[PDB]
Amino acid sequence: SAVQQKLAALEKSSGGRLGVALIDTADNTQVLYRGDERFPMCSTSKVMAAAAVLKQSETQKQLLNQPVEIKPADLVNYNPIAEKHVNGTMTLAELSAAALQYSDNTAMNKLIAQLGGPGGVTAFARAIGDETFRLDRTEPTLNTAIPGDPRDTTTPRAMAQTLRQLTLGHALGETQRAQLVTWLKGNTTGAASIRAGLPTSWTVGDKTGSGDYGTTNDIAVIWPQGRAPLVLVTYFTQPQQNAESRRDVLASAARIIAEG
Repeated sequence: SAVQQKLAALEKSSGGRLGVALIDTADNTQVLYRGDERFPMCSTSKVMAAAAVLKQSETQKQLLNQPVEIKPADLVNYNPIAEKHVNGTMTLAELSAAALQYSDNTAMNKLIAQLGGPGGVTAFARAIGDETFRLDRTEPTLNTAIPGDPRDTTTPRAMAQTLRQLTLGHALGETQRAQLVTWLKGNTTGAASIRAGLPTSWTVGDKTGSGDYGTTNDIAVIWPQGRAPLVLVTYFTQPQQNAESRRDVLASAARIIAEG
């Protein structure tokens, strides 16, 4: 198709490996580019951890208000929100918001702990029909993004279908789904990624991810004005370990998609 030729050209110009999956919820049509190749998820995996905790709260009604200690030993490499509460507590709701909206890595590790380890996050993926997602490590080592390493990867197709189910589908209860959507819409880290390639009137909820090998990711739910919502996943990784992030590639991918 025309969009796939432009995405291929974008990829060639970038020097990296680009993975795109679009789901248009109007006709359930999909646009895929390397849609079945594995990419390192990096912080886009935080959506699955937050959703898993939301799923637990459908039975444990007060779970999101449960205070969790933040100790100095819990801090890892990037803890913008958790740093503000060292030797204090944060609720699981506050930790989920911090993980999603600020990409706080300590918050992610507390969510993983609440689920019983990375295997508990992966379990939730399997329970909602995602046989592709795998979380193997905690923060920050899950971001190593080593070429060919299957750990902590998913495919664009699988992540797009799963993000659809979590936010626009009914994999979560009604209150939980709305909470996830609210969190994603309040993301603070996405302005230069998918959002930058889309018309300013469209409302976006997204989760970015970045890692070694210049890995630059964004997954988004998009509500166009007077049009069925879209789900767009853009994964990008590069051959050099210390390569710089390329959020512009995600913005350009989104712009190419939005042209259709």
